[PDB]
Amino acid sequence: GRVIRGQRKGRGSIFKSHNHHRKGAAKLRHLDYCEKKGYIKGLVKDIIHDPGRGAPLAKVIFKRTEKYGKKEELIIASEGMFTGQYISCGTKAPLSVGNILPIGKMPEGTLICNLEHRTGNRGTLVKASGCYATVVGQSEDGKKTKVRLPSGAKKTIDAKARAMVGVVGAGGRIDKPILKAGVAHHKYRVKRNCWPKVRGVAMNPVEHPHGGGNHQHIGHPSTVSRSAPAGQKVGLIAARRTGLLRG
RNA sequence: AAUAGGAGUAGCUUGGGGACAUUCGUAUUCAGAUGUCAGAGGUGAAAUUCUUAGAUUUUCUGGAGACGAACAACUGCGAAAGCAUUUGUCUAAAAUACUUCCAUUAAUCAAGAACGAAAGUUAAGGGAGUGAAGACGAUCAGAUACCGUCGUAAUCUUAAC
RNA sequence: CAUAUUUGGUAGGACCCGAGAGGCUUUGAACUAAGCGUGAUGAGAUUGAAGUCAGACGAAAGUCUGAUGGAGGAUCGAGUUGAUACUGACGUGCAAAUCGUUCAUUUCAAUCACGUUUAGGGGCGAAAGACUAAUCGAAAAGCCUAUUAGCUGGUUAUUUUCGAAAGAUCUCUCAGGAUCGCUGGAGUUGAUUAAUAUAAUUUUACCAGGUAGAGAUAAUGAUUAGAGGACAGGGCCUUGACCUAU
RNA sequence: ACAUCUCCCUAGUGCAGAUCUUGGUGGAAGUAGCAACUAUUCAAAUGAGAACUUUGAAGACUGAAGUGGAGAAGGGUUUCUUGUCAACUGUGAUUGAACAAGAGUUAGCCGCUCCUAAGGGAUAGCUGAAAAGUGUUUAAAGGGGUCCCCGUCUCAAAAGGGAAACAGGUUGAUAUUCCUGUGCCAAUAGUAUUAUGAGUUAGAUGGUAACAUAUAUAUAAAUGAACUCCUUUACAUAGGCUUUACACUCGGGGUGCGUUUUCUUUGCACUUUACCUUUAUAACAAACCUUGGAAUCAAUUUACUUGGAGAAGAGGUUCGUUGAACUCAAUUCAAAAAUUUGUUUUGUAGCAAUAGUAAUUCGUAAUUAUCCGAAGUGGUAAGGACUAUCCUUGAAAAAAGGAGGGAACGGCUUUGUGCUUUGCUACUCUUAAUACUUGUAUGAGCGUACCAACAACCGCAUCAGGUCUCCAAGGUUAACAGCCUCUGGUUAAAUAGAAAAAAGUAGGUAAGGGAAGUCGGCAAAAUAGAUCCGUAACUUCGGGAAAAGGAUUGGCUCUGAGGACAUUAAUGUUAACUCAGAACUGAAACGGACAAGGGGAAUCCGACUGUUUAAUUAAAACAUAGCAUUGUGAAAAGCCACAACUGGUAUUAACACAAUGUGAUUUCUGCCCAGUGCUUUGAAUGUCAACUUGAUGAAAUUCAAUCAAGCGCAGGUAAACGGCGGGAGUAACUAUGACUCUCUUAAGGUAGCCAAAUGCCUCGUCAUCUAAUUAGUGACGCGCAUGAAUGGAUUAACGAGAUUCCCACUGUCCCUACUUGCUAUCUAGCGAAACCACAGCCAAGGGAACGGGCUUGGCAAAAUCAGCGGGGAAAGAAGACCCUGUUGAGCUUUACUCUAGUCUGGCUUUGUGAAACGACUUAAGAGGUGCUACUUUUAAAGUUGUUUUACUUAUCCAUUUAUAGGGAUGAAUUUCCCAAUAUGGAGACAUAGCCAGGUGGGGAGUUUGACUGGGGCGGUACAUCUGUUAAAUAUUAACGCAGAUGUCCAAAGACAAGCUCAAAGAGAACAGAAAUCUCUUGUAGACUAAAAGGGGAAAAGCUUGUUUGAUUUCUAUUUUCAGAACAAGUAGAAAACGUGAAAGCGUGGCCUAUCGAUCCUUUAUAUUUGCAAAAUGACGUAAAUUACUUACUACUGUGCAUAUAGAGGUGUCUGAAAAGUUACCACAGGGAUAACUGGCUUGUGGCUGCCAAGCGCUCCUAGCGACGUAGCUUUUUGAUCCUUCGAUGUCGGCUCUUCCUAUCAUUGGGACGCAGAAGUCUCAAAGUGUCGGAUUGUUCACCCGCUAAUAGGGAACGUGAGCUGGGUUUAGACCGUCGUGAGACAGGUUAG
Repeated sequence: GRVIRGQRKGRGSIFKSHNHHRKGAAKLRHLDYCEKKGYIKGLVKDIIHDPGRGAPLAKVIFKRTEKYGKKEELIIASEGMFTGQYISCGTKAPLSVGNILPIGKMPEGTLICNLEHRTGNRGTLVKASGCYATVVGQSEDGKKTKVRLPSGAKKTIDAKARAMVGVVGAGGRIDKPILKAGVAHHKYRVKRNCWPKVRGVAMNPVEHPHGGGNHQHIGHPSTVSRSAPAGQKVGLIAARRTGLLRG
C-alpha cells in the first residue's frame, strides 16, 4: 500500500532531532590517570538549561593536568548542586553528593545517578530529571558491583565504572499535567517531528493497517509478535499480558 | 496569699504521651540452591486445588513486604480518637516539693475553631500475607450463604481530603 | 524436380484506426505538503486572575469591602488571513472557480517572506486517499511500442455470370473459434444413339406402425347410481361392507 | 513537353462518407456582443479629419489601508529625446507601453562583493561490476613559533553578522555615485632627515576611593614575548511607566496674497538648519564609591522594590540617553587672587548663510531687503529603567577589545668567541611631515534605466484575477474604521450618442394583517454606540452576562470637580482638556447621517482554543489535553532506514525512546482464555529439516540414527480480536409472574439507556405542545438489531454545528403595485462562437409497435421588427447508472505461488593449553581332538575423537588531543613501598559469508467458470439413463413434465436338472385377523439387486447339482455420431476349457443406466530391444602352447530408457493448479441487457353487467342481492423485453393551460320502502364550480376548519434551456445489524 508513519520515520529526512536549542552532548568527564590513581576537585561555575535533556547542565572548571590554564566540562546538574559548589572526581575522592566515584567505592543502599555501563563511557545511564539508581550490593571478592536501575531492574557492572552521587535535578516535572495543545506544541518544537499523533484506526487500511471498516473496525488482533515484519509491527509487539494492569 | 487559679524553680521525677531519624527479631513469601520419591493441600465428609517438568517435607543463602509475640496484668500513659522492637534527636505532661513569684487572673460556656477509629474519595509509591468484589468445588430440597480452593479493589507509606 | 504466377492458411504491425494498462531510464517541492534556519508583521476597544494597599468586623482562627494591580491557546473587533450563507451575481465570464453582499479569523498550535530539506508504489498527509507546477486510488518526460483488443468505427472504377447461411458437432463455450452443412471456381468421368444411369412423383405388389379416433360390459388408474344374493354395525328387525349381474 | 489499344512487365493504382488527415470555406450573423470601477462640459490649439490628442476654463473624483511615494522578485531598453502612422494600439486615434533614428544608467564611503548558519559539494576512508551510497570514520595533510608548537577542506544569507558620506546644486532622461562645499575610513615599504611629546645621565602620572589624566595643526605616544583567561559580535514574549525626536495644534510679532454689498484687527501661505566637531558642556533614568550608621521601620514605584551580606542622609564618580540644552565662548567692569566669581557688551557653537523660502527692484542676466518670540496635543518611532510568563529560556563565526603572565633590552671604543669583560657619556623611544631609493608605492570588480502593475511580472492578452516590503497629512471619532477635506494624483478603464416599454439585474418603497410561506423565517426587516439602572434558570462556581428588561442622549447660558509656578496660614502670577450637576430652548428631534448583538425556552452531538476534502464538503470527521496499554537497561538493547558498507531515533537513556488504543470535566467500567491472537516453560514430551553419524551393497544407490526451531502438549493474558440464550408452569377478584421446573454455553447483558442523527413491525401506547402533531417534547421499554475504553451513562462553558418551539419582527404571504440606477432598445463604430443529413404547419393512420417530410384528410399567399420558451424525442460527452469482456486497476484474507524482513540449525573464518568422557594402538597373561598351523583376556601403558573449562594473538566493541607501571566561589606555564601490545571491555562465542528448516499480506505476481424468462440466492436442464412431452418409420426443443445415476453381486455369475408363483375358498391340537400343515381353485393378479418402462410359466421366477467363460487373442460392425474419440453393445472367428446324456449353451448380470484424454506414476509381459569406439555368462567348448595363438558357441553386471497391457483422475465429466472485494475506481463494447416513457396483454386493481336463493314487517327485484356467471378499462400493480445505453435529464412540489366523463354540486327530470321536511336509487347533461390550514419526501394518507359542494381522471406517470433541489442516487461523515476482513445493508441519518 503506502508506507506507515513509523517506517517512514527511519528514512531520516525531517525526522532528525531538533538540536538547535541543545547545548552539546552531556557526557561526563573521561577517565584518565589522575582520576584513576587519585582525585581532582573542580568548581561548578554555572548551571544552564537544555530542553532536550530533562534537567540542567553544569559548567565545571578543571585546570589542564597535562598543560596550563582552565578547561570547561558539561556535567548533568544534580539536585542541590549550586554555582560555586566544589565537585570532586576520582578513586580517592571523598563520598559526598554530586561527586563522581567508581561504583565499587559506594557503601550499599546509597543513591546515585549518571551511571556508565563500562568505565570511561561517560555517564550513559541514569540521566533523566529527578531520577536515581541505588547500589544494592558489592561483590565479596570485588571486581563487580550490583546496582538498581530507575526502572527498578537490577544489573551487575564492574566496580571500576563511575557514577555520580545523589539524584538528578528538575524532579517532579511529570507531576504537573500538560495544560494545553500549545504547551504540547512547544514541547515537540524542541524535541522531534512526531506530533500531532493521529490514530491508525481512523485512516485508510492502505496507509495504516489498523485502518478501514465502515464504522472504524480494528477487525484483527492488536497483539503482534516481535517475529512480525516491520510494516506489520503497528500493534502491541510481544505483549505478554493486555487489559488493565492489576495486582 | 484561697485544702481556687496561673507562672517559676528542684529531683540519674515518671510513663507503650506526640514527631523525626535509627535499628533488631521472627514467622511468612519470592528467587537461587539442597536432598528425597508419591502423593500433598483441604472438610461434618469430601471434592475443586497443587504434585514425576519432582509437590508436600529437610537444610542453607540472598531479597521483599508485614508485624512486634511469649514476656503482658480486674498493668502504664494519652483531651478524646489512640498509643507497645533497639538506640538517638527534637518535643511536650502530671504529680510530688517549695517560708519562689503574681494578686483574682476564675468556673461552665450559644457563635466560631482545632483534633477526631474503621470504611469511603483523589493522587503518587509499595502491592508480601490478609483479602469487600469476582470465580469455581461442594453443602443442601434448592444455597447465588455459612464451609473449602482461587482471587482482583482495599489493607501498608507519603501527599491531600 | 525446377520455375512463373494465383489463391487459401500461419507467423509477423499483417485491412486501416482505436483502449484501461504493464515495464525500463531520467526530470520536478517556483505551486502544493510537512520539517528546518534567518528575518519580519499583526488599528482599536471589552473583561479584570494572582500579587499589593487601605478600611471594617472578628479573643481567636479568620472573614468581608473599596481601590490598586494587570493574568488569560479570555471577549468584541477593523485590517490581515480565510470563505458560512444568499444553492447571490456570473455561468460562449472580468475569471477553465471571478465578482457582490453576508459571514469566520485577528496574540498565537498566529500570519508573511526568503533560503532550505524530504521524489514516484516514492515522498509528505491535524487522514479527506489529501497533496506532490490548470497533471494523481500512483506526477511529468522519453522509450520497449506500430504493445495487446474474440470488441466499436471506417475499408476506394464499370459490366456480365453462378449465388448462400442464420441447422449441426466439440469448445472456460454461449457477442468467439474450429470442424459439418449449404456456395463458387477448376478439372476429370458420363453423355450425345429421344435413352440408360437417374428422380422432395405416382402405380402395382409388398411390408412396418399404435398418434388422431374409439373404449369403460378388455386390463390399469378413476368413477355415479340402484338391483339381486350369505361377515360387521345399529336398535327378532334393520343398516352396511362383501360377493353377482348391471 | 506530351502518348502508345502494338506487346508485355511493374506498382505507394482508382474514395462521398472513417466524431477520416490536412488545408481552405460557408449558413448561423452585421447578429451575440464591446454593462466591475458615481461625470463630464465649454472654449481654444494642432491636424486631412477630434466625444475619448494637446492647452485653458469649469465641473467632479482618488481621499494617505491613496490610481501618491519608494524599494524585492520577475521582466529588460519597455526608459528618454527626436521623428512618426503600412499593420497593431478588440471604438475613433493626429495618441501610444506600436514602428524609425538616435541618446542615456558614472561609487575607497550605497549595495553586492566578506563572514559564518540552516544547508550543499568534496578530500581522507570504505563499500558497490561500475554508476553511485556515504562523509574523520583505522590520515605520514593550513596556521603560529629559533628545527619546534598547533590544524579536515570547500561553497552556502542582495532582509542574520559585517568600516567608511552627508548637505546643497544640476540634466531631455542618473544622481549618497555627476557638480560645489564640507568630511570620514582603511592601508600608508625601505633608508635618511626633520619638527611633536616621552624616558636617560631598563618602562609616565593624579585621585582615600569609585575613578581620572597627553587638546601635539592632529587626544598622537601611558615597555612588554611565549603561553593563558575573559568580553563585544550576540539575540524570546507580554504589560505598563518614562525620556527624546519628527509630526500635529494654539497664541504673538514680521512678509505677501485672498474674502471684503454687509460683518470680520480675518483666511491662507512663508517665518528654514543636516551629517560632521572621541562634538564641548548642561540635563536626567540608572550603576558604583567615600562618608553616614537606621525598628517607632525608613527610603520608595502606576506596579514592588532596597537595606548591618550597610539603608536613609551627605558628598562624589561612571555609563547610557541625548546633541549648543546651560555661562557656552569671547569681551566688560567689579570682587576672588599670584588664578576664581558676579555685572555689561557681543554671537543662530563651528558647520551656517553665501545655502533654502516668501519677497523686492533692475532685462545682458543681475541686485537690494527678509528670515522669530512663547506654549500645548500625545499620533509615530526609538531608547531606558522595570515587572511578569515557559514541562519553551530564545544561532554562530569572521572580526575587534580588555585582563593575566613576566621572555627581551642604553650608544661609542676594545680584547677573546652575531656572543662576552674592560674605558667613556648628548642618547633610547614616539606620532606626523619631508627627501631619497627600491617594478609604474592609493583606493579592485560587478550592479545603478523603467515598471513594480491604476497596461510593463504570472494568468496563451494593454485580463474587474494573483503578486512581497516600507513611508502615512486635516476634520468627525475609541479609531490607522466609515464619511468628507489638504498635499500629491486622476477624470483612462475594449466605445459613444438618442430614446425609453417589456423583460433583466443592482436597488428603493409600500395600506391592513403578521409566517396563514417554504425543505427550513431562506431572503429582507427588527436589534445595534455610549452613560445610568437592573439582570434568571443553571453552573466544573470560573461563568451564565452586553443575559433578560428598562431609562437617557440635540443646541445654548450657567454652576461644581480635577494643575503649575512665588510672596508667611492667607495673598498673588498662571494651563491643558475631561468629567458631574442645573436652567432655558425646539415639531420629545437628538448613537439624527455614520457605524451598529435579534432574543428567549429547549433537545442532540462534539468538551474546549485548534485542523481538514486547492475548484460542488468546515462537520457530528480529525487534532487536543486527560485515561490506559505494550516493548526496551543499550554498541551482541528497543524501534526504523540502506544493495552493500553504513545510517536514523541519538547533542538520546526509563520523570526516556519507540509503538498503540481511547478522547475535557463528572460518574463508572459487569461476565467469558473456549474460538481466533499474542505470550510463558521444556527432553519427561508427540510430530518435525539440511548437514552430520552408522549399517548395507562391487559401487552409485538403498536404509537407519541425531534435545533445531516451529507446531503439538501445558500454562498466562479481554482498557488482545471478539462474544454476551431459549422454553414451560406458578399468587384469597382480574391481570401479571417475585417463585418453580427445564434444555443449553466460553459467557448467556450487570450499572445504565431508549421508538434518541440508534425501534423492522411502526406514523408502537400514554401525556404535553398546536386548532389540527407521522413532527417536537416528557414518558413507557420481552430492545428486528441498546449497553460498559467498539468506551457506556452524565454534563456547565462553548459552536459559520444538527434539530423544535415561543416573543419581538417583517412585501415570506394574503396580493401585488409604484419607483431609481445600470442594461436591454435605436443609430454610428468595431464584431465572434456553439450549433448545422436535408430541413422546417397540422391531424390521424399504418411503420422498428410516440413522424418535419410517408398514405389520407385538414389546408396553404410575400417580406419582416420586438419578444418568448410548446416542439425540433434542441445543444454537450463515445451512459459516470445497469449488463458484458476469459481488458484492467485499486483494496483484503486462514485464495494460489512466492518474497523483503525475521528466528533457528549447520559449515567456513576460528587459535593456544588444562581437566573430565569414549575409541584405537603397543606391552604382559590365557585357551583348543596331529618337528608343522590357530585364537582370547588384562594395563587407563601408547595414539586419537567428545564435554567442561582457562588463555589470549584471530576477531569485536568502547575510549581519548590514544599523555606517569602498581600499592599507603583563590593561585598553580619559560614522597615511601612493590614492579621492570595506546588504554579498557568482550573473545574463539560473536560477527561476516554460504547453505538449510521455520516464520512471513510487510512486499510482489496472479486466480476467483457457465447455463441463466435480465442480476442473484437457488437449481443443473453442465456427464448421463427411463417413460412422457414428440404431432402412429425415424428425427425433435424449453429452468417441459414424472423421475432415476456415480453402485451392488463368489452369487443375485455360468451350465444343467427339478419345480411354480401372488391369491382365494374349504379343512386341522396349542392357534386367534395374521404362524405351520393339507386338499381344491389359481395366464402370473408373484417375482425378476436397485429407477421407470419393456420381456419372461416345462422360465428369464423359485429349489437343487456341478462349477468360475466375470478366460486369452482378433475382426466385421451397431449405438452416440464427424457417421472421429471414448463408453456401451451385436454377430462371428483363433485358443484353452466349463457344463450337459447328447443336441447344445457359456466371451458377465433378461433388455434399456451404473462412467474418463495427453503427460505422469505403478505393476505385469518379451529365444523382441537400446544406453552411441569397446567389454562385465565364461576363457563355455575344442584344438594349440615359444603367444596379443587359433577356431567354434540362442540364452551375460547394477541403474536408467523403451515397447505392449492394465490400474491410480480429471462429476464445470472431448480433461486450467485458483478466494473475497470496489458507494475510490478506470477502459472496451452493449438497447444482443435493467432502472424512464411508449407498445402488446389485463393476471391483479378499478368500473359496468346478467341472474333470483335469501334479505328488505309483509313483499324476488322500492332498495338490495348472494351462491354463481358476462363484459369493459388501463388513473393501479404486474407479466413483458419490441423501441432507445457515441444519453429521451432519474421523484415530488410549485406554477400554467387544455381535453375527457365512468356527474360530486349547480339546470331539467324519472322512481322510491314518500305525508311534508328531508333523504335515497336513477337519466339527459362536461355550460359552470370544486377551498383555508395542521402533519409528510410523499402519490397516497390522516386530522381540524370553512364551503354550496370541497367529483374523478388524461395531457411523454402533464409541466427541470418554467422554477425548486426536500427526497432515491456520486465523492465526506454517523449509529445499528450483517461480513474474519476489506467492506455490505428498498436499514436508518447529516453534509454536499
